[PDB]
Amino acid sequence: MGMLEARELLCERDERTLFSGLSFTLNAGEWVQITGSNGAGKTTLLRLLTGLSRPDAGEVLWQGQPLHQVRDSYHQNLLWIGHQPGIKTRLTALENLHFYHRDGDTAQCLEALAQAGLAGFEDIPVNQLSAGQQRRVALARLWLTRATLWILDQPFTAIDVNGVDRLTQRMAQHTEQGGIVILTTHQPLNVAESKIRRISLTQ
Amino acid sequence: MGMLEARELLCERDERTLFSGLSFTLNAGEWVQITGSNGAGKTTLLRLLTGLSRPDAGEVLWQGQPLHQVRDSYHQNLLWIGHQPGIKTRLTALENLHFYHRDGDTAQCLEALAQAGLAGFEDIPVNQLSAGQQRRVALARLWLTRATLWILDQPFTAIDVNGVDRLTQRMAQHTEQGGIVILTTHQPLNVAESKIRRISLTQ
Amino acid sequence: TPAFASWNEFFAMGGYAFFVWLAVVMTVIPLVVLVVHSVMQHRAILRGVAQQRAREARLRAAQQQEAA
Amino acid sequence: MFWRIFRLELRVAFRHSAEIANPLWFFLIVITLFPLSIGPEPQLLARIAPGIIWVAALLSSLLALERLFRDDLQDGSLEQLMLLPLPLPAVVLAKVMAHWMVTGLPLLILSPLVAMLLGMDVYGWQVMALTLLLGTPTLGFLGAPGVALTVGLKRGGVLLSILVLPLTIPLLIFATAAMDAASMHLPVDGYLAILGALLAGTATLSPFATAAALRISIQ
Amino acid sequence: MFWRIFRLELRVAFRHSAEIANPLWFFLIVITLFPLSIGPEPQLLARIAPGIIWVAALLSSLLALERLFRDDLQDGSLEQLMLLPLPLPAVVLAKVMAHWMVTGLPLLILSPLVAMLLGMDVYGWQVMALTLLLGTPTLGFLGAPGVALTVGLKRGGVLLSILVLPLTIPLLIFATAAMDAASMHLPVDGYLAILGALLAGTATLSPFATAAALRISIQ
Amino acid sequence: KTLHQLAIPPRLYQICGWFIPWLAIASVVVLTVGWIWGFGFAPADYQQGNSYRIIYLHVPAAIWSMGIYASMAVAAFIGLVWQMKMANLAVAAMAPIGAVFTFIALVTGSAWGKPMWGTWWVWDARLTSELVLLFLYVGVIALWHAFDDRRLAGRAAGILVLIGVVNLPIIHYSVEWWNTLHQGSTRMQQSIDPAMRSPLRWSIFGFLLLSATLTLMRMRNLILLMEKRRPWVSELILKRG
Repeated sequence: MGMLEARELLCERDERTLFSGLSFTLNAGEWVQITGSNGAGKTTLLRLLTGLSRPDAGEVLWQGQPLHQVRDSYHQNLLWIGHQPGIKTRLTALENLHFYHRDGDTAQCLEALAQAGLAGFEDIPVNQLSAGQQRRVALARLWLTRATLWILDQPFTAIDVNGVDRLTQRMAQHTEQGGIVILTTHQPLNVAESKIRRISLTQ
Repeated sequence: MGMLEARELLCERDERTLFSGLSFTLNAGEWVQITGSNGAGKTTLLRLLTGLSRPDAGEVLWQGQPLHQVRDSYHQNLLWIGHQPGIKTRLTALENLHFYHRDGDTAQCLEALAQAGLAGFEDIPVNQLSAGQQRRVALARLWLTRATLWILDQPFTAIDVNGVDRLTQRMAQHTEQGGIVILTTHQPLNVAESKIRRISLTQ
Repeated sequence: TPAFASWNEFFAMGGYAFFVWLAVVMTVIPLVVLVVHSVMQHRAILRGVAQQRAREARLRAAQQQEAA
Repeated sequence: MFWRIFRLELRVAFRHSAEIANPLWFFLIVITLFPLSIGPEPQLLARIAPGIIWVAALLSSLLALERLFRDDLQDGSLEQLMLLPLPLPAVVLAKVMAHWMVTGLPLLILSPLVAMLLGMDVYGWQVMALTLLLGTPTLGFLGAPGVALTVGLKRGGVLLSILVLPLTIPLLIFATAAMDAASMHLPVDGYLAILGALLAGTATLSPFATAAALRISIQ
Repeated sequence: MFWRIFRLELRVAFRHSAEIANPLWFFLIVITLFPLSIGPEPQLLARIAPGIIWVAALLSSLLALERLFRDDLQDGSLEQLMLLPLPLPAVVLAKVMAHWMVTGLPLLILSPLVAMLLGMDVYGWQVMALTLLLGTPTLGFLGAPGVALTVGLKRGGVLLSILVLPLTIPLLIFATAAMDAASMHLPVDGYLAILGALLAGTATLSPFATAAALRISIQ
Repeated sequence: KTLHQLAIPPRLYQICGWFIPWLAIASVVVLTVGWIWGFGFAPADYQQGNSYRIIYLHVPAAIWSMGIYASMAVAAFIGLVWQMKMANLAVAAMAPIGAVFTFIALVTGSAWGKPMWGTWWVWDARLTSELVLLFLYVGVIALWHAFDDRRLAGRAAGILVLIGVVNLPIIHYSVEWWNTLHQGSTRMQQSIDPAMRSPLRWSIFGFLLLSATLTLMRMRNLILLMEKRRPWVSELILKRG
């Protein structure tokens, strides 16, 4: 049995059925990429898989227990990035990363920021940085987390090609071990087609 | 003489330096892309060329006259689309376009919105729309304006696959008849190197 | 010539002395604490620049280690 | 385009109504608040309510003042409103005028109702309403540079009130003295002329420097 | 991580070394602001001190109450607070308890000086502190749900503002009557007891309601 | 000439370090002789008595509070005219000195009003004006310590100081309307004897010198804080070692 599965999900926003009855089971160590065609509907589905949005019909299931019951263990194994970074603008990058778990000592600190591409910009305020860097500080969480499941909503937006390559290289190691990630980008991604499994929305 | 001229823009700021000594000139009908090393500095450069932020040293020229005096003629021949969407979230999309000049009658209405791929979603509120098509609103602004100078900061951000080809042709048809466009992007363009100029942020 | 002949009545001015000396002590305290604060902040920022020099001294040491 | 900016600001202020209801009910709760707590002795109310109404309007408008430039930065509207083919002080004047007619104007409409709860006469209502008319544009003009200085900062709290209220004290002094004297059936035309000169001074000075402060803050 | 949420809210509130003074000075702005209009006579001020300090405290709390639930929506940090491995009522309890650091205890520090400025007596200062220590947290806990509902999907016209301000009626009417009855020497324990009972009730019932309110707000 | 080369920050540091110690010695000796000749070797006024000597510790600092605000305007106007970015740091240098002088003026004025008023604080004239000046100093301090960046903070502080010095005569004339109407007060400010007034002028001179010393050395502290990584501070700390 897979870790995360989706059963007869239905979404409706203002007389438009965005998606209806989509169901998919995700096995451990997989690189599912939702394709989509419209701007919104991929974002709502990625949001609803994480449990922000209660499904109108159907349910999303995690080791056989639904998301309204097993929350305290579901939130302990998830990493989410959205269109907005989710960070605090006034604080420094170091404190914004230190809010979340671990960081702290150098075994989990100052290389997570460095491998993202942010050497020499650790102490500068986030407001005084690029929007690409304002999302890079959010993408730097991947190197220190202990979450098995990652759902990222447009990760490669205004990050340079070196950052994209280093990101996907980090994603490969999480793919080899037991870990499920769902990402959605408009840009094509430069890895072999056989490893990525396409779960496209249908109507 | 060139339409847009630069002279020794020094923008060393905030206990560091960004660039030094650029004096690039643009005559009528060119295409230019600012080179990409980091997330920003290019954005600061574009804000210096449009006149929002004052230079530390050096100056820019529009038709041989400094920009602190020719504000009216410069403001009558420019539009700005940056990282910010530039639209009001509360209002609907049609009147968001209608605030800018003309629109109104159908000779400038519903095809400025239709040709950017946002057909069928005119009277919907912006808050129930994706951020990509929120940016496509500001991209749809391009079809109904007659400004000779375009300064675009990240147009190809959260934009669908068809939107790139839809946008590039329109910027070309702006480009022949003396339309100067100053572009910043991270996505590659399906455009030959010869017709596009490259002005680089030297170190 | 002095208006106050006795040294003791310089401390007791007709029963109004305590409020005058309260004015004196609340005159002395803020100016002295301002001067000590500013001198201490000057010395602290000089020491911070010294420790900053220590840290890129270690950075150039690490660069020499990388070069060698 | 001046009236076009005026129309857009009125439309975007009227499209929502959650944040315009807070200052009006703040005014109402202060006016309902003080007489019940103080007591029903009539010798006190006729002299204390001149301060009460004006400071209630003052604190209501300082609660209202945060909407004027804060939301436009995250929407990118300021970066285009500085780019229009019109000088920035005219646009600032249009936006502050719309801000007055969205929250300062209904105080005059509510004035016949607020006169009922705390006594007064018809002459007191007329003087108080006309002084509100001459006073609230003055308050908006004096409060514009504080908001303009506090655009780029995240802070939407006590700092704006700290910057505004010491600048706003003379209006409160003159208005309270004027309508307190008007309660004594004495002519108050000179204080009204002083308030008018204050409005003329604010209209001359404030939007000319609010544009400069807004240019400083965004950069 | 409960205390870590506490410390992060304190760190986003206070930024530099000497920055705590502004919530302290804004209260003095209001406390001087009322006699600028009302008058200098030292008996009427002793009469009207409860309305003074309670309107000032309500203004400070309502001014600083926005950052609880409004700012974190746009930056998106509220969502990853919602998905932090800790129950949401504990999270909103931490956030409102961090909000109490901004308004309540600076008020408790500055209570002797504004008591001295408003006359009163030592018993007035004692009951003043004993009712402020019980009135500020219930004010924050009662102001939280209306702010929680107003963050929801942006279509609501006028009705949501009734949930936030007009709930302060029993709290403030009970507090001001107690503080006025403390002016003439009388037993006042029976009102402090019901204020403490209201504090305990709202502290028990507020975070669990605001968790469902935040669940409803973002869908 | 030398005014053009005055704006280079290492040269400004060097001339400031030249000026500080002699200025401080002159300030402390003039303030010492002023306080000695004020508190001793002088009689008291007939009516209030020995409390009258507080007119020393109240008078110059208070007026120099006003004075330093004027000086801040003299900075701030320049900081808007030619965009001399060095002039904006003087506003932050002079602001908390003015705040401390206004606080000490308010404390002395409140403490000296006891023998007639009874209550520690009575809402009389000149004290509302000092409180408003203290509030303006609080606003300038908050606006300086509010920005994350320093140059924007300095220019916004200059704008705020310009607005304050524009609006200040209106406040100073409108508060006086509380002194004609709404009862009256006694001549507490400068009810002086004409024969013995030189210690007060020497006290005026003494604070002036002390205010200059504190504002110069704080301007030095800010010019160290501003130019953090530029190599002239590096040469300074190398000369230290």
